[PDB]
Amino acid sequence: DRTHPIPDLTGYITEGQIQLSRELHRKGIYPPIDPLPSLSRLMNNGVGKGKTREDHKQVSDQLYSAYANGVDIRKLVAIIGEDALTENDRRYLQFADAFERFFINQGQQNRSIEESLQIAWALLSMLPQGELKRISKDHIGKYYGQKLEEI
Amino acid sequence: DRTHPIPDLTGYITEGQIQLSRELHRKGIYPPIDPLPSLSRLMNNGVGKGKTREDHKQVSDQLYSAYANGVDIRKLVAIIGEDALTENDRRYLQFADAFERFFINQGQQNRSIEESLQIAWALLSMLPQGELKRISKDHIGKYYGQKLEEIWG
Amino acid sequence: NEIAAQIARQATVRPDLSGEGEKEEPFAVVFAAMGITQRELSYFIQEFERTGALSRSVLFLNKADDPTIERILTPRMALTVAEYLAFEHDYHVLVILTDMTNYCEALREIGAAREEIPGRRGYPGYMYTDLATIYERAGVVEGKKGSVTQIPILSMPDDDRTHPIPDLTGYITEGQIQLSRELHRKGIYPPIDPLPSLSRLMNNGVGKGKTREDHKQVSDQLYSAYANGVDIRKLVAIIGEDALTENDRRYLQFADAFERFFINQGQQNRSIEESLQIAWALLSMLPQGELKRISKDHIGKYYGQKLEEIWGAP
Amino acid sequence: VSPTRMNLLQRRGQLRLAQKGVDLLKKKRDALVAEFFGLVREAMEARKALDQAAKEAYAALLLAQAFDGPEVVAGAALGVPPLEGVEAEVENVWGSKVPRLKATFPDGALLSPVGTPAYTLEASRAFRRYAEALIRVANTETRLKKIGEEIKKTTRRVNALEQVV
Amino acid sequence: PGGDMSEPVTQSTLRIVGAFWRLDASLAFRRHFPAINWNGSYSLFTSALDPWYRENVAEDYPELRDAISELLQREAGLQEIVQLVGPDALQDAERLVIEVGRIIREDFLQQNAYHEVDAYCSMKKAYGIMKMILAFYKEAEAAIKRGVSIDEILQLPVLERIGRARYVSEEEFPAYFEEAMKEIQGAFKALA
Amino acid sequence: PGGDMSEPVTQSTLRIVGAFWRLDASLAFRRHFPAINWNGSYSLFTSALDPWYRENVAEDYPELRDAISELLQREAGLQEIVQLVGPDALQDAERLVIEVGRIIREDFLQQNAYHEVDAYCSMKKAYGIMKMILAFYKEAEAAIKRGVSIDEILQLPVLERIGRARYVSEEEFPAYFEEAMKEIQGAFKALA
Amino acid sequence: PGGDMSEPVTQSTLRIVGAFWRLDASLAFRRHFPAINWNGSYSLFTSALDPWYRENVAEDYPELRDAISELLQREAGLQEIVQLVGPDALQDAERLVIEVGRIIREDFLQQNAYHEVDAYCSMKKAYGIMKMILAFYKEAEAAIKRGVSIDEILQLPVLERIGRARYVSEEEFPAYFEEAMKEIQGAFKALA
Amino acid sequence: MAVIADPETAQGFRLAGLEGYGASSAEEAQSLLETLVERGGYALVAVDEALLPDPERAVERLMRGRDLPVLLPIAGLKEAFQGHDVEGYMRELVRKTIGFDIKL
Repeated sequence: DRTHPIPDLTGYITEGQIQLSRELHRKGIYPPIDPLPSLSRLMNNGVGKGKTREDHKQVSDQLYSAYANGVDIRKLVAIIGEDALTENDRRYLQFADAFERFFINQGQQNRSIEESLQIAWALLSMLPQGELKRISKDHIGKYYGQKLEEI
Repeated sequence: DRTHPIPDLTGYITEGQIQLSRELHRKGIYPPIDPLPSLSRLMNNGVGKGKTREDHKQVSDQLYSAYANGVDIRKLVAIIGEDALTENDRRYLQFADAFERFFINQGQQNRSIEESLQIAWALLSMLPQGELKRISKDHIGKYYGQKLEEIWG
Repeated sequence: NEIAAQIARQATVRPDLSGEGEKEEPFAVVFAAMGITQRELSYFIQEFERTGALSRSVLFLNKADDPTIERILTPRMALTVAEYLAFEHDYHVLVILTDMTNYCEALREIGAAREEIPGRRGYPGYMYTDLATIYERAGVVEGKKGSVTQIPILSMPDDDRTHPIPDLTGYITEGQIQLSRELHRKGIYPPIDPLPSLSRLMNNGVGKGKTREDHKQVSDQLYSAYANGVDIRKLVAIIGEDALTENDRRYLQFADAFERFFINQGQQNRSIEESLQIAWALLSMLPQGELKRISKDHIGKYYGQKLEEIWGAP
Repeated sequence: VSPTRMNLLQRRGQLRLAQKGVDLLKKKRDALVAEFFGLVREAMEARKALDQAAKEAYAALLLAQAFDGPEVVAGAALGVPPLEGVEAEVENVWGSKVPRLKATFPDGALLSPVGTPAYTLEASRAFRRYAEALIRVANTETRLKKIGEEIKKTTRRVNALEQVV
Repeated sequence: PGGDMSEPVTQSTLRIVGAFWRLDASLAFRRHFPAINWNGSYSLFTSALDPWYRENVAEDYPELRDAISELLQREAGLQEIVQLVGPDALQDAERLVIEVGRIIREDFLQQNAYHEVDAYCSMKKAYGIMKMILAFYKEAEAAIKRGVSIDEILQLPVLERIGRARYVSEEEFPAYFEEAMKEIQGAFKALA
Repeated sequence: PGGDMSEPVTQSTLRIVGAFWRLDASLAFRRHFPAINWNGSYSLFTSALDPWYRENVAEDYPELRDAISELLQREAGLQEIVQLVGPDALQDAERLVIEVGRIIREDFLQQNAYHEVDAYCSMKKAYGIMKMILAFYKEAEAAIKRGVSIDEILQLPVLERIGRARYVSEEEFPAYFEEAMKEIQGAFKALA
Repeated sequence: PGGDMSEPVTQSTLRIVGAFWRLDASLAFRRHFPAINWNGSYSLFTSALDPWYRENVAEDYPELRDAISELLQREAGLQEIVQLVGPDALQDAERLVIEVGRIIREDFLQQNAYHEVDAYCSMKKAYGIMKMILAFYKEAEAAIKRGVSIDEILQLPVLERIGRARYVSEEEFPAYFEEAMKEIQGAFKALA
Repeated sequence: MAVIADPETAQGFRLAGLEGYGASSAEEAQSLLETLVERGGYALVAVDEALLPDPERAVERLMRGRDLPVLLPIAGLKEAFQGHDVEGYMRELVRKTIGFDIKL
């Protein structure tokens, strides 16, 4: 219960929260961090050029948008059937599964930031180049390698 | 909350209440008076033959019954398909909608009792004569059949 | 109250079924009423007087307008008499406490009058201990021929089984007998509902050396068949009887006849053999191979009886 | 809703009623599936019968266009007035209604055309039997589709209740 | 306070009185008076008064009263399915039960305190009305077993007479009851 | 505490304030900002400010705002039906209403407080965006009445111009508005 | 009281205990003992105990335990379809999974406390039974891949040997285990 | 009433009194279906399955308005002379209705 006094009062003081999910735990994903209800308030000041790679903010936004779209597709499928799905809808549906299976389910690996960005771009290339609306054109092509994961 | 101590005790002491509805207010209806929870304890001491019109009480009772029926059918519509309704349920639903849009929503204008009763009878005419079981047949013969669009055009 | 009086004047022991064949142990009933009105008082008095059950009973009656301390003391005196009789004269004593809810309210009032902070839901914090000291007295003792049996009776305040009084009573006792408002409104008496009822010591007191060797299997088969029939009765309302299979119709008819003949016994006094005969006659409505919970030995001996019992006692 | 003991009891009663309704809907869905399987089997039987009728009708027709002139069979086909009028009786399917088709018939050979050769005649009767199988196949397929629609609706209802309310 | 029946005064009174007449706010909002909740009400004097009813009202008055109560119980049971799948998903027998329950509610349980005739009702008038209702229900279910559509029964003209029987004066009632019974007999038996 | 709006401080504050800007956690958890629950919020100063709006923003501004509110209300009243039966069973009119409501929610109500341009918005810019949305809605409704498929309407390229309007700087907005209006009328003009 | 696991005592207890063995009356009703529900139960000691299992039971014991747990999980994942459309409507692989779960439940988890030898079971016997079950599962899956029918598989005689394994004495178990391990591969490969 | 298939099959339908129609591609078959529903072709309108895999695709427009017509696929003349796997079509129907394969 997120409305319990302890987490509720903790949220009013801190600068965000990382929330675990039971669904991902049932799926066997580790660590079972659910990115949709999580947030970092000071993130926008701690990343960027000179702090990290210059495409961090845009790829984070694109990952969030694509995963939310995939979750919406999942919720839609479980009611009216899969047969009505457009090619883009099923593309997002499979991207969500690939995301939960590779980006989140890292196990006990100590991934670097560059490795995480490479993986994120690898499954971003799973979508059409013109569908990555949040990312600017200059980072696309430089990092839009159209390559599957090497792991 | 009607169960708060202040309105509860006030209703226990006074002789009725006029209760406003936020659902009606959000739809632009003014005044947003919800008739079902409202009540006037001394209503029948001032209406009758020598007071106002002799059909007042029965018209009020029939209006309450029909509005309650329409409100209840709204719940069935919220649960099953709208196309599954019978013609009687559709008539009650349309009566409730027209009632809310015309009898309640009146703006800043002033209405005499005769005009309000005329509008009430025009709304009641949307239903067949057989459904008006709370009104005597004399009043039905005298007043039924007038058209809503005839009042204003 | 009607069920309480009926049990009080019908209860008896069956020594022949145990093989002893002698009524050597006497039987007595102790009846305690707490917070009853004048109408209930007169009803109980007339019920005990008209049938001669008074000659073997002791009555402790506390009216509603009597002092509440008397209401507190009544069950303790009743249990004192019961224990004295059972464990000093080898009696079998059945104790009936008419309304434990009145006792709980009197206890709450007494606690409030002494300026004590109440516990959960405004009841005293020691209510569990008090109810335990009342209920735990009953039992059988090593080396003693007597026994004490208790049948508390309580009205659930808002029909809520989570209210503290029934919640603690079921937490101390060994089951419950549930009365159904639906059965009562349908005209059935006594309105006992088998589905939510349970007896936790039944398996010890039935078997081959006592009652009859088919008791438990008949009981659980009846439970399952009644539950299935009640479930089917809800579906037949929407899908119609013609859409049902044959077995579903059999279960529906069994449930209807079970409600009409087994539960609705009226003021009849049925021995265990008669009840088992009625149960087998009702079970005979189901197909031969549908009694999956009963051994073939009992089926070959008892199956096939026709319904001719309830009409034998108008 | 106002927080009070009576409201709590009412909410618990509503929860119990919702659970009972879910169980009832599951039982109804089980009955619908049990009917749907028999519909599937009889639809397969009808499809096989229609396929056999199609084979025999086409085999009969192939001789007509070879031994008799193409103009002869064409004139025979044009001579008979067209078959018009299909009776759509209503049928009850678990509350829903489906049209039960059965075709009218001008009695066939009474309407014989100038196309007298037998191989031309045999193709006509075989095609009439073909249509007779076709209407049966259409009826069973319509009933199966209605049953499937009801099953889908019941499953959606069950999911909506037990995952929202 | 707040209409909460769990209040200590209400609970204390509930354990002492022999009759309990609970009022419902939902019926009051609908203007269905006297607005007494049938489900939440009870009486403990029903059995002791049976000989007086037999001697003074009718020989079989308790049987009719029990039949009416059983019909109300069945309607209350079926309402749980009505609120789930709608009135149209029921069979014809269940629909007839629902309609008879509605007729009982609106024509026998309802009573206008400010009407010059309906404000008072003798025992025999209520007995006649409920006898008419039960006879109509019996004929209706007999017709249902014969294949008559439920909508045909609901348009039968005797429903208006049954509904207006409540307004008949105490002196005109004995002949009105016989006329309505003959009309109910004719509407089904003669029509069949 | 816990977002409970029955808390004493909130209830005491709501009795004296003239405006109520309620925030919703559901909108915030989907990164939809500023995240005001437009169905639970209200304002009491809207009537007294109409002459100022007419004098300083536009003559017909209040009617445009009322039209936007009505469209949002209709979308809210259609969304539960969408959630119940699915979009596939809905006609073209209500599907157009849903799409227009989505456009309003994602291109007018949304505002990024960290973007260089989108952080601030003049009244005239909002008026222009609302006029563009209403013009597109009118043209799309006319096209639907002319039998044009709604799926074809959704693919129109002017929707991107409408969605990108809020990111245009204040200096460049007046010309962008005229160009967008001309494109909006031309697109359905060419479709015929 | 009432069986609710959210009661504060149970919540406080589950935060400090290392294992939770969920007894269930539903399993006991269908004559399945010791009647612990494996779906709700859990344990936090397995990782710290794995080296002891490797040193004192077998090097591959954790792998067999994980395989058995995975088989049970997959079988539980099929409970919806087997109850909706029936067992015979499944494919051969799904039916094989269901039957392997049945064999596990009836021959490994179930244990008669009143039996003379079945009342106690050492780790070695459990390991042998698990390995026999897994070998039979792999051989049956290979046979299904090679066109054999599930009905033919469910009639093999080595199933009786697997079933009677838990009634074998502790000292005579290794010979029975070796013979049954040979028979499991014999029943499939010799038939081809 | 009307069936759309190969001209030889359409000729046989004319021989049986049915309103056979000739077609060799999806476009003219859809046009014939549209003109039949527009003119009120009664009830059954069969279509060659090798011509249209699903006649319902041309009915997606009109199905909401009417329930009288019944459209089903059927093999053509030369198509029926070779084995037709109706069982696969039934398996597809079951997989669409319930969501899973049901036989093996």
